[PDB]
Amino acid sequence: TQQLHAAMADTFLEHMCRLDIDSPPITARNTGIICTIGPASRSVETLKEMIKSGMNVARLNFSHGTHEYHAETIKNVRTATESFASDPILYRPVAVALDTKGPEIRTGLIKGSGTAEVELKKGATLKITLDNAYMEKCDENILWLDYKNICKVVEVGSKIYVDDGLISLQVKQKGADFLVTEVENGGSLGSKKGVNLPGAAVDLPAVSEKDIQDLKFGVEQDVDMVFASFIRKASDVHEVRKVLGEKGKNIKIISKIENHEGVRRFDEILEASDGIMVARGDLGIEIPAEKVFLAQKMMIGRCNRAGKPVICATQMLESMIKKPRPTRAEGSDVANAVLDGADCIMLSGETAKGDYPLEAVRMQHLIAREAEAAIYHLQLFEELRRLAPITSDPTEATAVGAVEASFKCASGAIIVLTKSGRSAHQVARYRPRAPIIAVTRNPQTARQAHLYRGIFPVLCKDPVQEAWAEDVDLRVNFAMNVGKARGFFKKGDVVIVLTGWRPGSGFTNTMRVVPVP
Amino acid sequence: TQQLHAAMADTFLEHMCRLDIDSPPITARNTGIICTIGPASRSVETLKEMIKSGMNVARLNFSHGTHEYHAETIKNVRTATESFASDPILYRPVAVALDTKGPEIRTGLIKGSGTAEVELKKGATLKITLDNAYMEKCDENILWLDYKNICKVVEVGSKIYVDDGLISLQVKQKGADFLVTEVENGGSLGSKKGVNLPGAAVDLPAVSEKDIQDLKFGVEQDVDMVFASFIRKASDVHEVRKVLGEKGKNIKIISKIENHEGVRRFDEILEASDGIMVARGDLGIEIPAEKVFLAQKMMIGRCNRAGKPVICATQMLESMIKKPRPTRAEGSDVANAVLDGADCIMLSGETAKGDYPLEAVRMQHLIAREAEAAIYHLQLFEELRRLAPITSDPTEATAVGAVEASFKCASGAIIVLTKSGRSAHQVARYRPRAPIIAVTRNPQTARQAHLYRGIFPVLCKDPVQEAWAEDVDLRVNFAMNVGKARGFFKKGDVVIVLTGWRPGSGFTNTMRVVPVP
Amino acid sequence: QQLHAAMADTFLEHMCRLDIDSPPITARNTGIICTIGPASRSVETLKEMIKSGMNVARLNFSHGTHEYHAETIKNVRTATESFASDPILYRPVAVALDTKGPEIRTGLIKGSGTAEVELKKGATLKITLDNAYMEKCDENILWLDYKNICKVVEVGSKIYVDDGLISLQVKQKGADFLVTEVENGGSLGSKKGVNLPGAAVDLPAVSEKDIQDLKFGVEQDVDMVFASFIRKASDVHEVRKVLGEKGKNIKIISKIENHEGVRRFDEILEASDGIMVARGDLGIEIPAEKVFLAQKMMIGRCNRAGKPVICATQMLESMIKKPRPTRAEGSDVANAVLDGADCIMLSGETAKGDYPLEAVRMQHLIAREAEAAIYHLQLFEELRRLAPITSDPTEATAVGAVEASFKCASGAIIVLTKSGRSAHQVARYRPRAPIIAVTRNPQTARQAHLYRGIFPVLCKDPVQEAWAEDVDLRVNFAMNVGKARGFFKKGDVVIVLTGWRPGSGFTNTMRVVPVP
Ligand SMILES: O=P(O)(O)OC[C@H]1O[C@](O)(COP(=O)(O)O)[C@@H](O)[C@@H]1O
Ligand SMILES: [K+]
Ligand SMILES: [K+]
Ligand SMILES: [K+]
Ligand SMILES: [Mg+2]
Ligand SMILES: [Mg+2]
Ligand SMILES: [Mg+2]
Repeated sequence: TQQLHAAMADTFLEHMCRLDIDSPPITARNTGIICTIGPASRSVETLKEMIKSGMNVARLNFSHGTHEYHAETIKNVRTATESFASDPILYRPVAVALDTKGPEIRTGLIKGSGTAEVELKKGATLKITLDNAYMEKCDENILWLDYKNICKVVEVGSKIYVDDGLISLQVKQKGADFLVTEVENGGSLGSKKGVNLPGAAVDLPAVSEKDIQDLKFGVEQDVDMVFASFIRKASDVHEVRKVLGEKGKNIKIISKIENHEGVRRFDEILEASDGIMVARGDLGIEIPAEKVFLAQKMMIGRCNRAGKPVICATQMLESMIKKPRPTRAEGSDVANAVLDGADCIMLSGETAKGDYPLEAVRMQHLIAREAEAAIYHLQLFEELRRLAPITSDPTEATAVGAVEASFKCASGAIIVLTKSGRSAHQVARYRPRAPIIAVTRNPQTARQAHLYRGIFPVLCKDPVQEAWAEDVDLRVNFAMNVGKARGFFKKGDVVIVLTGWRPGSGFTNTMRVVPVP
Repeated sequence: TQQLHAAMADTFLEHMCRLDIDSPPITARNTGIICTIGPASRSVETLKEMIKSGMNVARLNFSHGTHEYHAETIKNVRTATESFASDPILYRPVAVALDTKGPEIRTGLIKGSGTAEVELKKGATLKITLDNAYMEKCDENILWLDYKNICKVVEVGSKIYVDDGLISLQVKQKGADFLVTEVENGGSLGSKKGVNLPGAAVDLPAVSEKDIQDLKFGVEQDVDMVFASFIRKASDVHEVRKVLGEKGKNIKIISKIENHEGVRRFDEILEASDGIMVARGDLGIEIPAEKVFLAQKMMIGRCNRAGKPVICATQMLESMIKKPRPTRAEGSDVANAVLDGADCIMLSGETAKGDYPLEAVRMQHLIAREAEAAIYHLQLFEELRRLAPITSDPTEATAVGAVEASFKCASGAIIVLTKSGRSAHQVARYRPRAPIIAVTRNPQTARQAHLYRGIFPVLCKDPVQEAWAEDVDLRVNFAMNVGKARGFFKKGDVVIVLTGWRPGSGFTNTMRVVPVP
Repeated sequence: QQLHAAMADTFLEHMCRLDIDSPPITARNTGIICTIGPASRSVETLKEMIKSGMNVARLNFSHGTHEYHAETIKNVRTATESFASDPILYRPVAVALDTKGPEIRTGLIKGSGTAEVELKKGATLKITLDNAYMEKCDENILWLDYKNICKVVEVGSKIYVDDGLISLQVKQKGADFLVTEVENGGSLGSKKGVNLPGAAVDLPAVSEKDIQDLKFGVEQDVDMVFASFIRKASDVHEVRKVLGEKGKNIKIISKIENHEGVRRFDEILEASDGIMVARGDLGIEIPAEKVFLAQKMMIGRCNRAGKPVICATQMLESMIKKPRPTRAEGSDVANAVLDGADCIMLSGETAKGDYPLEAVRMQHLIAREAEAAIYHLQLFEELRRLAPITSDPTEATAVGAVEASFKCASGAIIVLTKSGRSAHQVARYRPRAPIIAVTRNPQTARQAHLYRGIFPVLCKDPVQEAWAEDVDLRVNFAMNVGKARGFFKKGDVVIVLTGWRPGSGFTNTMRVVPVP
């Protein structure tokens, strides 16, 4: 079970050789799953099913849709989520996340001559305009764009990419408010398609006027986190902080790395941010596709060092938009992202618009769980302690002790009482085998807990009933019942418990090794 | 260059964190590239371009096509390959590989049409027959199959999969020579589509009468290797050995692992075989898709221990059958396969029938080269020596010494004179950074060299000098010119040279550290 | 404490980073065992020896009467309890009984016990068992304890006397005599120990005398037993039985002094509570060049098993006559600590030498330096990695604490323990920080000295009814000890191990706590 044979080896290579397909994993799955919501998944009925299939976070893409639209999506997410609230043992919190539009460039709409896509051929000419007369009249000869200053920041010989890095154009003649291009590799062109300009100093702000309105709207709507698009530098993260302000100060900022500058200035940005997203969609166009995996693994590694959450994002199961089963490359991708050490994995189109949203969620669930069993915990934990800077913070030291104690007795779980979430985050960064049941009365820290690997948030709805000693015992026992119910352990099993010496954040300092009643 | 900063770190995690997208790789690419040939790549003109793009091995799929068809494909491969033979410094050998049909189950034809198709809907009924009356009369109601004993080895409630696991059927009623099934997830059904029956003891032989004819044909046609389908056990590998016989005794057998039994009995099989293919297509249907990555990494690891070649096979760039650029998951897949430690990577539909065969080959080239730079050579080599069993074979000991010496002086290459190929294979298993230029007069060992990572085969066409001392020097200098031409090193650089004390296989025992003239 | 040295990624880089100008911490973890005799028997010097660092007092029952030893114990306890008025500064001191064992000794030379005879290379020497000569030994005739010597010794066999310094070759076997040629000679004294390597000596591991002494040890309330010449687990079991239920808490340390003992070491370690690497006899019984191998093997296996190991004999011989040790001797002590010994021992150096206090102080000083020089990351890492997964909560709590101690660089690990086991379990994982073991049981306080890094601390206060405040009282007592002995200051961070209720076996609670 869980490949305990594999994780005993003295070398990576021997660990690899000892991997076993007939060794099933544990029922707990630690890597969080972020699902983009859209047409295919917006209904309360399928949201309920998606929660059941494994969805932990719901992503709202503000590159599309109105504030009215998104408001209703949130409504439904919360309806479906709270539909399970009657049984607080089985209730899974579900976070809400706002992805910004950012400084993205998009095309206009095509004619609507018979079929509203247009074939672009290799060698053909294509004139790009900014003339608003053509913004809903695009075709094989004329194409309109969002970006006003495109002519100022693009040379002759520059490359332009129109959709998901599939269409490529070379600029032959710069104009005042137009361009003439040759189609390099073509294909069919749809409407409102994202445009990339690698190796060009685009002057669009990381936080537009629209982006501000949306962020302010996010604060209003009580979102849990923000996925900030096209973060180039720490200054950009600071703008987002300010816009959220004091009302939205507890909202986590996850900076999306989508471009070359972002990768270059990554450390700067990680420090300013609460977390990171490896946004491969734009990244794989903005830099050479072959270099993405390097950027991915670098960022995941540095995030794991820093103890901040990292998300692996785009095209993890593209195939499944149209098919009920993913490719072999796609199964590989998910598994490796978990092994790289990602806290969360994401689905966008696969769940926003595809034909098989539930299968895709379930598949991510299944692979992540397998991949987690395949992790070489001795080498990882060992390397993480060894890189952990000696400090006299008692929470920090208690966390490491617990994780260490968890391996030693092969605990069924690490139970952690936490108000702000931080006590559980601190256990998570040292990456235990066992699941971290984070008990809390704060429903926001419960939802935000999903960002960190291995935390199963658990919302105590019981009142602060008795004296703080029995209030702890109540909360511990609640977690104890959760674990028994969800199948993490049985009566008689051994379990690690983290508590404080008194109420309030910052006072966690007590580890107990306790049998399950 | 080559991420020499990354490979200096003391931990895997610090190595990861030190990965750099702005550190370009070396011009040498070590992982071999195997391309399946078909309609899109059969022409001599595109074969020439594919050789130039990076193709090292040409795969012939004997699950389709006649002996006459394949004979002509081989003809063209050899035409295109020998088209570069005029300049033996720049001539790249190109191997020919025969993939067997194996014990595969296929459907019949729909309406006498090769490509007409029928919609199968979720919930609908579908009757499966073995009655040969329907073998070219398949439709939404009746479907014919190859497999005679299907009814004997399948239960009610069993699952049946058609077309790369995309169609799924549940058996509701077993008959004598028929079955009644409910379509679980549907789609459109074409002709001669492969069928899988996971969790079923299928009794078809690993080597059919057709398979024998094809193998005998392979010997006739002078193929370099055999990819044996659906190898369940060592006994099966032995059957293939015997059929090749004494005439085909130098033909390498690569066992394809495509099923559960094959994985269970993998050690058995690796020992009997010259190499292994991780055939994910059938494997990912025959076992749960989530478990493939485990099977992949296990097999690659054990192959690297044993020093035998391993190939990562199917759907590595599926997207690129229809698109000029791959998904993010697909770039990830290739890179990780190289990092896992695969000797070769493969393309199937991507080059046999897709719209972008050349782009796909080039992409594999590019990623493999990047991934190779990202390898943590100190930990890998260190783990491989440490696992290398003390033995008094001088070739073995000389190989390790050379690799070790290569790292120590950061050699531009390891030059190896080899007749059978084995001396170069022995250097390859210890995985040097530097490329292995294998000089040989035997054009078969030159072609077969592509199976092992980091070997650049080089065919000496010059005649044998009588003074075996100058015959060595001639051959060494030839390699020296190759390396200078292909940009592996310059005059003044340092280089490792492996020679024997006399002519014949088995006498390599001499390592020299030599400056490039 | 060489925190620079213990950060390196290789042993070799760790070595290269060693620094003589980096001073150690005031805590010294390796226990010090001192043999008592003429030079150290007085209450006045015992007090000074306690102050110099003595943790255990060894009583050698190969010499002296029960009356003699009874008085030694009396004095040890007098001197020890002389500091009892201040329980913060009171250091427990254990009493240990080393058995005579199956040892062979010569007789006396003339009507004067302490006269000597020159034995010369090449000369003949007749060995008798005839009791007529037992006080009439000389250069021509020599008497022995061992009755069956003639039955278990060949012609050409080698016989050794006086710590292997005299060697004899047997030329002619007799019925109750032997004729030998002196190989390398020297002067021969009285009642000198004899060794017969490569000979199946049939003396029992537990003689009639040994039984009387063990029973006497139980009577006198000794803390541990150093059992001589243990050849096998069966021998350890005999000693267990003789101690019986009255002496069941007395720890048995098996002394490995011979070839069979090393051969059957695992067997013996399992049966025993601890081990002594008794190099004196061992280095004669096996080739002297192989001792270091036996030493390091045994220390390693003991550290794996989590049982105490003692490095014993001739660690500072030089200092019997001189105020300063040799360079080889300083090296020996340091390496024994680095090998991983829980305790180091002095026999002659303190039993009869001219400089007992200097010798104790020197062992103190070197041990402390050597402890600072330990590569804790590699050691702890290797010990966890070899620690067998188990659902015992004490075990898991111990490892967690040690791990937590490194993480916050704690000033100490405080452990409340009744039987001692909770503290022993922290010790086996070898923290940098000192383990302050609080206990009301004065025997477990004394026996705590066997394990490295445990500073035993005897709570004399009575039991509070509210077990919660009784814990807090005991924790605060340790807190004051540490402040007094200079292990930490107010504001420092400290690990605390407690139970959920009274009794042995219920330790399961680790708290990271600031010093008040
Ligand atoms: O170390 P030991 O002998 O197993 O005893 C540990 C015991 O000490 C305590 O922490 C304190 O209680 P006591 O006063 O009974 O020693 C217990 O809770 C625990 O069971
Ligand atoms: K967006
Ligand atoms: K085939
Ligand atoms: K003795
Ligand atoms: Mg984007
Ligand atoms: Mg197949
Ligand atoms: Mg002795």
